Amino acid sequence: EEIRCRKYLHPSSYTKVIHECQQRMVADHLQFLHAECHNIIRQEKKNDMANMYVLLRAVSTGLPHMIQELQNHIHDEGLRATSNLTQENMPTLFVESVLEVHGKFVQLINTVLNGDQHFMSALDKALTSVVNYREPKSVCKAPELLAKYCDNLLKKSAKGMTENEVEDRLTSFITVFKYIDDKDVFQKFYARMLAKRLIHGLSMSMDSEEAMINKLKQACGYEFTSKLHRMYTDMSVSADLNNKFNNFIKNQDTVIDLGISFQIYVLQAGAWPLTQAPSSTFAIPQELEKSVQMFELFYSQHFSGRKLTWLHYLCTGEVKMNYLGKPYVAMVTTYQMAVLLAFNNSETVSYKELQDSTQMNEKELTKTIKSLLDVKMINHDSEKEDIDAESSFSLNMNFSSKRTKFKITTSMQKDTPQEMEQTRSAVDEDRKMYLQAAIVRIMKARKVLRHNALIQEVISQSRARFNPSISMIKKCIEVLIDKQYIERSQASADEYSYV
Amino acid sequence: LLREIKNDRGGEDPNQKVIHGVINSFVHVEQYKKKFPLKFYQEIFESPFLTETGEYYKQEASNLLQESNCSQYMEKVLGRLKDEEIRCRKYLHPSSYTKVIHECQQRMVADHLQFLHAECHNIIRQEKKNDMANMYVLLRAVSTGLPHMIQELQNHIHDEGLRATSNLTQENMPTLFVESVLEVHGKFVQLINTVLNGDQHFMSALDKALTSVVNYREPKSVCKAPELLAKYCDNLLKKSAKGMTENEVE
Amino acid sequence: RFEVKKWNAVALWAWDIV
Repeated sequence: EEIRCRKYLHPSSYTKVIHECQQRMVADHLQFLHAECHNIIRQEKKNDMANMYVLLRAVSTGLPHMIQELQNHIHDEGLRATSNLTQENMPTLFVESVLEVHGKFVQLINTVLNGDQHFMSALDKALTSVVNYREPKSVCKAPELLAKYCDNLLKKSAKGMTENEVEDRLTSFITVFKYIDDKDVFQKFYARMLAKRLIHGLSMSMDSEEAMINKLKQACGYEFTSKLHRMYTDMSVSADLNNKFNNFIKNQDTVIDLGISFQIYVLQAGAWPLTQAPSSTFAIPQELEKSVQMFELFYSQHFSGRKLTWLHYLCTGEVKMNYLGKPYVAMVTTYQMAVLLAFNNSETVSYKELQDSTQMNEKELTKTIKSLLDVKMINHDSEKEDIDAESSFSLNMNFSSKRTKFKITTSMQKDTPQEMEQTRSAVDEDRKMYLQAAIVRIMKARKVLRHNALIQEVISQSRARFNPSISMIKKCIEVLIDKQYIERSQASADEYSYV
Repeated sequence: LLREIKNDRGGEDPNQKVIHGVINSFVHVEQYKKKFPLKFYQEIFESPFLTETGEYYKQEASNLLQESNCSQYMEKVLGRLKDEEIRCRKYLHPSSYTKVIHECQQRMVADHLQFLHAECHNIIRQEKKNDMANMYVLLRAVSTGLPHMIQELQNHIHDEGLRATSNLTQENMPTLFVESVLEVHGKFVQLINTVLNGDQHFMSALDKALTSVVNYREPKSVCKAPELLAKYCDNLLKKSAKGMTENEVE
Repeated sequence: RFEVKKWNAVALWAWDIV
């Protein structure tokens, strides 16, 4: 008919004849095509899908059911392809499955559907619902998996991976992550993992970390990655600061003589997700007092207005032992070197001696005692190997290991589920704060609101960081009934008012 | 009758119908008098009630004050105000709802305004996000009140903003200055909207506390702030080696 | 006898109280 109209009629009526033919050939038979649409999508016949897409572009209202069928099929395919996975490669396999589904339904949406943008939005919405598949009465398992995938990729692993391979796989990760709708939890998980990798030196290359921070920056703006960028920059300028400190101690009039190789890794405490969890006081050992005092002097005379907090929660130092014929050197946590300098006074010690020498609390002391006891670097002389009120134990002369640099530090990664739920609780607390703020700013703007209108407005405004489910908004509203400005109206139960 | 009220304030509960029946029996007796139908109620169960509940809450506040700190005090007091509102509608006439609560406030938060305002500075400095909310409510319905917290928080944001400007590094002072103010403004517009709420007395207490920060010059000097915002505004527009796109600039 | 070397200490800085 296109040939016929172009060979007889005037050119100005090409559109009207073709549209009218489609207004009777396809639009009148819309019900039959829409009935077979779901079956055609489910079998995924590419030629029939293309022909159906053309014939429903012809009809004014035939397209949206095709869109809905494609979205439902893609959501079903993704949810079947990602739910059942092994528990040892779940972080890699989840992103791999979501990326595979996305690649298949970008190819099959760009080669037989002309890359129609409504269908791409349907794909985006379907995989958005796929990735955040919350188990009923359970928290979402997406952002933990994505953060663990990035920590697995970026850390210096013994599997061996090409740097450019890491680059393109992280680009694919960004394509997966662009729809996760829980970016706050992912942000803080990745902040903690980035902190651990940066501090412990487990990053494979700082350039890869910079690339990852940049990719998240184009993914979610600059305020999403401001803290991460500050972390990376304050880890990168650590070398310059340490060289400046060495130039300072060179320029001192008297001989400084620290005696210890010193690199300090100062971190911006206003942006690093580290915490001063060991609030119990710790005592710096004797020979390290000169180093701490000299670094404070450097940081106060060459630089101004900032107070250090020697957190000691994750410090390391290489103690050399020279009683068994100088056998080995052990890199330990600073509490472990504290108890080792306690051992330096005499072979046998006591519990109260350990508190009057190191001032630490009982939990960290128990942890270090267990760490040294499992290594058997220091044997325990009492009957029971647990925490003891006296804790009378001497040096272990039976230590006959083989590695010249064996450590009593195995907390390189850890990340216990207690820590994961603690970070989840902290993110939920910040979500409560932000959600209360959004609720009350909307209310103060309106001063009278229906309940559902307030829910919709809050979900719309707080969309910039996540999509809070109605449970959180109801919890925040019930909190704001007690605290501060909101009250149930007397006219109805869904007429919240500003007080 | 007042002993039944005091028994209710002690923790137990008398007959809800009988107590309200006889208090509402001081109205409904003078119902037919045209001028001042509540005149009998205003002189037999208003002055003997407000004086008694004023006396009862004059010493109950002193019991709680001397038995707990300021943090627990505002939990009990705001608990009592919520509780006394229920015990006012359960028994009394609806025309005396405001007077009992106002009498409860004026002897539980207005008699101890000297104590509360001495703890106003310590709560904001530690940035407690809970007691600072409870202090706002107890200092909301009382006129002598909140303008001390207005000046206290204005003396705290400016104190936090000052530490975001002084001792700031010259290496990247354009970006680091504007971010630090935005970090201070960003945190303290959410905290003033959640622990406190949107209150033009308090929102202006941020601006007055921040205009003394984005204009803070050391004595006898040119104000460094306008060029610090000018240099920063140039770096975003000027072609930088970082190569940030238009999306991260706009 | 115990002696230490290579202290890879970590510290946090924050704006001073004043």
